[PDB]
Amino acid sequence: MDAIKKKMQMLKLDKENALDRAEQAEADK
Amino acid sequence: DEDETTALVCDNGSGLVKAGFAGDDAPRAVFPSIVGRPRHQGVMVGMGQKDSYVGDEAQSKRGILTLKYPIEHGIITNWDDMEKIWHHTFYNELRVAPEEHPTLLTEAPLNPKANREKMTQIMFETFNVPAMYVAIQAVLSLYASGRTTGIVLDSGDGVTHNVPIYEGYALPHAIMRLDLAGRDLTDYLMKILTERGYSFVTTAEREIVRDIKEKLCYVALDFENEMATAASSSSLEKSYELPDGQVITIGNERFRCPETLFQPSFIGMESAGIHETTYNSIMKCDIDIRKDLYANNVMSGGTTMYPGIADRMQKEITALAPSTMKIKIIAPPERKYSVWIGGSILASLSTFQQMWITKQEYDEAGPSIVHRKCF
Amino acid sequence: DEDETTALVCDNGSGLVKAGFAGDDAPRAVFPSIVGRPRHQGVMVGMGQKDSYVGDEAQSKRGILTLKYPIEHGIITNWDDMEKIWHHTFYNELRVAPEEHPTLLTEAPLNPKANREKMTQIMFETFNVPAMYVAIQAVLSLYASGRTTGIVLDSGDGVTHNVPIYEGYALPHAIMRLDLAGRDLTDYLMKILTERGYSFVTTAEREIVRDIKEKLCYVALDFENEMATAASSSSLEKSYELPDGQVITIGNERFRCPETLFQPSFIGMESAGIHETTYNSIMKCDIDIRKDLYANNVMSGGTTMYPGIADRMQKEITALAPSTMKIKIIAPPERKYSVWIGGSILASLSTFQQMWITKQEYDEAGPSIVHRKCF
Amino acid sequence: DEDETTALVCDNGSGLVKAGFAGDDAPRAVFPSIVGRPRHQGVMVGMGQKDSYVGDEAQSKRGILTLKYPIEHGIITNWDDMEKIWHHTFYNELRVAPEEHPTLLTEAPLNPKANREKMTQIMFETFNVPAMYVAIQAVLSLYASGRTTGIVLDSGDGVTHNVPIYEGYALPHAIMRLDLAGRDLTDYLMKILTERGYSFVTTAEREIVRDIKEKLCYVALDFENEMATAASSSSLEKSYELPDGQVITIGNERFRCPETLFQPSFIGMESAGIHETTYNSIMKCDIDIRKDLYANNVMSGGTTMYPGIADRMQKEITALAPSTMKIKIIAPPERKYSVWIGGSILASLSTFQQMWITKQEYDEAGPSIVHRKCF
Amino acid sequence: LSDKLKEAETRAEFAERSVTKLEKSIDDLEDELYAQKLKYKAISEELDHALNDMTSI
Amino acid sequence: LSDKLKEAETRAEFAERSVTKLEKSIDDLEDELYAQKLKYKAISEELDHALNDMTSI
Repeated sequence: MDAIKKKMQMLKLDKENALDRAEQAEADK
Repeated sequence: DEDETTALVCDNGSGLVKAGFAGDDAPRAVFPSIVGRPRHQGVMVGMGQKDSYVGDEAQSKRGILTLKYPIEHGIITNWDDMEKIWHHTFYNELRVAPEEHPTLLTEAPLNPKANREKMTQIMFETFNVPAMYVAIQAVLSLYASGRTTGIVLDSGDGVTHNVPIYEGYALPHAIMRLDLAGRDLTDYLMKILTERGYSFVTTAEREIVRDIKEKLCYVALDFENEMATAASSSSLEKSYELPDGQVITIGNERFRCPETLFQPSFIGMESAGIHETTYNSIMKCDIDIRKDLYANNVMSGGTTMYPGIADRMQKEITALAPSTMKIKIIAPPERKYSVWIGGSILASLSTFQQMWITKQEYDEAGPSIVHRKCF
Repeated sequence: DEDETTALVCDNGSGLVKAGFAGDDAPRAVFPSIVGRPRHQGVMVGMGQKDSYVGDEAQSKRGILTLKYPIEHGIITNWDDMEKIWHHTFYNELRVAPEEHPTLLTEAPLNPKANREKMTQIMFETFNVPAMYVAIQAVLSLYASGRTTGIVLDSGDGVTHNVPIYEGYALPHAIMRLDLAGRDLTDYLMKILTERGYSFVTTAEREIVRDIKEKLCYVALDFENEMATAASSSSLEKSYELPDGQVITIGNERFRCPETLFQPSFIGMESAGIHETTYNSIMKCDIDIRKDLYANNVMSGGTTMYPGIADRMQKEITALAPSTMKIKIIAPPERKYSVWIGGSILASLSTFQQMWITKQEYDEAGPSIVHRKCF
Repeated sequence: DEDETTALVCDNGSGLVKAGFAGDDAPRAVFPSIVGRPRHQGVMVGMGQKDSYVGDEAQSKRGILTLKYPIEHGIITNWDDMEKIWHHTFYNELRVAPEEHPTLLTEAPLNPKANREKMTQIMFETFNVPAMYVAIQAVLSLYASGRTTGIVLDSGDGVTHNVPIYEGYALPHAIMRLDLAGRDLTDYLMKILTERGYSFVTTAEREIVRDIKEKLCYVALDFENEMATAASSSSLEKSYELPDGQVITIGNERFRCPETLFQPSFIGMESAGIHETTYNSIMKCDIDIRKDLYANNVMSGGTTMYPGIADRMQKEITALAPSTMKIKIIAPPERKYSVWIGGSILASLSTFQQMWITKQEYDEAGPSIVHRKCF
Repeated sequence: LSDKLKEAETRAEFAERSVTKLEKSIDDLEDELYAQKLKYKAISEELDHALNDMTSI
Repeated sequence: LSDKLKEAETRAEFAERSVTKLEKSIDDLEDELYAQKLKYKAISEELDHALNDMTSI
């Protein structure tokens, strides 16, 4: 699943980054 | 066959030899650092037959050869076999001659100085290279990944280095050089496959196991859970076909081997694992450094290509690390071969053309010159 | 016929079986690990005649039997034949029923899991043993020798395991399993006796050559000088009497055989020999361990009875070892019977009664339990 | 006829002697390895009549001669008869005096050393040959077959050695010598033909059965199926005409003779056969050798003439051999003559002209020199 | 018998030449078979494993 | 000639038998082999086809 290997990296990175942003956006107060 | 005096770039490790020319984005060819020799008495006349075979020749004729690797966990000791590996790499693959090109080789930051001196001596005295430059693998690993700041996790066949770099500067007191590597995993797998009824002790058997590892192994995000199911059901087993037609079915050994990276005690090593060395190399750095290093743990070298390895280390580092702060592993597809790419990047920088040892300075000073000229 | 419910000790190898009662200093039943079967068509009737013969029966009637060994290179390949060896050893010679005598069996540290669990299963399901234990030969060798530390060279018929123990703890990362053993030395002798005009291939012939090896062969301290004279004069020849009254006279083959221990290439093995493996078992242990293992190099099992071997080994390890350091070999006359003696010591030890797997735990877990309970 | 001082080549077994001049593709003379002697009292005078007859003379006048051969199960036991055979073959048939030509003689690698010493001594002392070499029969079989790699199953008259060679190198630890050959197959047939009512015990009679075997027998692809039919129907009997005009018909006995190659128990041997040794020699070769030897198992020598043997052997080996791998038997036209042909190929190589023992080195050292100079 | 022999030898040699070709066809066929099995195996297994490890997307 | 004919005829039969035995084992090979050949690639091929779509999420 080559399509997945890369889509997997894309989504894990994009969600982790988006989540890191969600958490910081609130956490910064 | 090149139309410019581009530097040659080569990573001559304990595993593979990667080579190409500066300015490319990949080695042109990769083969094992092997020089093989017959372990049998010849009986037929007019059979040709070499005293020694190199690289792919050594593997192709291996049925009657004992195979040796000149580089021992990152250092060159058998320089004569390496002269043969370099000659093969340059002339029978890249079709270049060092005499017409400056050459860049690389080593870990805490690699014994003897390695850099011997590599310099041979390229200048037996290949007549016009210039030399021994690069740091950590420098090259971050160039290839695109960082000036981060931890180099170069977990390949020889040694794991674990070095923090900040804004292009070394933070050397925090380097955790560790005697845990892909080479130990091959031998450990031979021993746990012996437990399953398939003993492996010879060179051919070692090359078979290295192939099993490279094709079947992974680490997994949760070891104990993966272990519990692999140890209980055939659903996590994978077969491997041996060169002679035998088939080996492998279960939890498929990950128990690689898990040694997180649990070094499996091979008798006094270590907390690669995730703790990464963690401590950051924790020993100042707090205005740590915020950038935890977010940039960077993979290079082999074993970093195992499924679950970036997630496994990020999870453990995150568990050990403080909250609020973000912890991340950078693990690009240009894995295992990224240090070569970094070599191309360094070799081709305009800011690097003053860093070369020329074959003038070399003869006036001798090979010890590398210790003062490169870094 | 015994007066106590003492565990039996049964060191069942690829060669011979040494069996007896724990708490004593010697085996009481010693048999070859042989099950024999007739290979001829009967003509007379009312001659008795068994389907199979075991132990001494197998050898006494061997003139028309093909003789097989149920154990090969450290493991049981034919457990039905081992049940036949065990039934005879236990009930006819030792004159004991395992039902009231738990029984200790032996194995090498990296021996396949399947062998340790199959031995456990037969004793619990065929002999109804109340409890079981499978011991490490290295442990037993060190108890017999009065040590908790040393390298056990268990150089018997099957496998040489080269296993270090320090302060009673295993140092498994340093075990050097070697595919060179007494069975190979016998085969080598059959081939070089063929060179002298005396081919040996059939069962009677295979048993003769093993007996020749045990009686005539040696290593001495200098192969090349011993060969220079053995190959030049009858003064180093020794005659062996064959069963039919004929004789064979043997020259340098007398030492060329066991020399395979120092020169494995003689049988096509990719190895530097038993002294290299002994050395690596010491060298691969931590630097503050090495000194105690150098001083406690322990001979155990078969082949330890070749003249000159205890000193030959001390010399060969000393030659690889650092200077100043004292290299010492432990080689008592209780050589080869030391595994049995240790089995007696361990089985009867009060500190080890909880180490026996009972026939409760066995049925709840199955035979794989031996892997979790014995060590 | 020869117009150059080329090497002479001569293969000598317990069956026949093949000889000719190096550089050809066939012997120019072939004689039985036989010296005949009269066993009767002469009454007429002026009748000529020899004390001894050799080769074709021995067979042509055999009606009153006892016929004996000098070579037993691979070795020379009667050097005087070999000198007569070579004297006749070289001087009367090939019309060459070895005094002016180097000579190449052959044996398999496990052949007892006395054989190589006698071959060397006879040619240097009774023929005054200027040079000698003793070559390996497996080496010559592979040259004749167009191989450097393969296993030579030399199923000749005396002994079968089944010698594996890889890239022109010996793998001596894997030579599985077998005490089964064409001479034993003849004996089996004499006993089974006795059961049919035809006793064959005297020299003329022994020669007849050997001739019957060579012309009437075949292996049988499926022994049991061929026997079920051959034992039930006369349509499978082949009629052989005896020298006196009488005939013998042979039914399932026609294949039960060569079946001994797959059933050595037929002559009392403790072996499964030629396919078992084919399998064991390869089984003991290095795991990275096996694939090339399995795809190139080589028939050599006689008994390979059986039009049943080509399929019988590949079926029997394929059945034991690994999956995935191509399993193949080479059954070349250079059969029954492959050693001589290989001898010509070796003897005529420019790379072989430095391999000769000269008649200088020979006299200084004596015939034991062959042991150091040839292999 | 000579003509019958030449015909029988033609048949034996025809067939021997033909069987040789067929034996070659088998050797090639088996290599093709192995390729089918090996590629199939590799594909079915690379997917069972790719999907078993690549489960989180 | 009679013996050579019997041997040649026997060999004509054995060689032709080997030819029809191999033509048959080859057909029986190839035919069963093409089944693998046609389904291992089609199964794996359709699996890969499906993968392009399986991964469209």
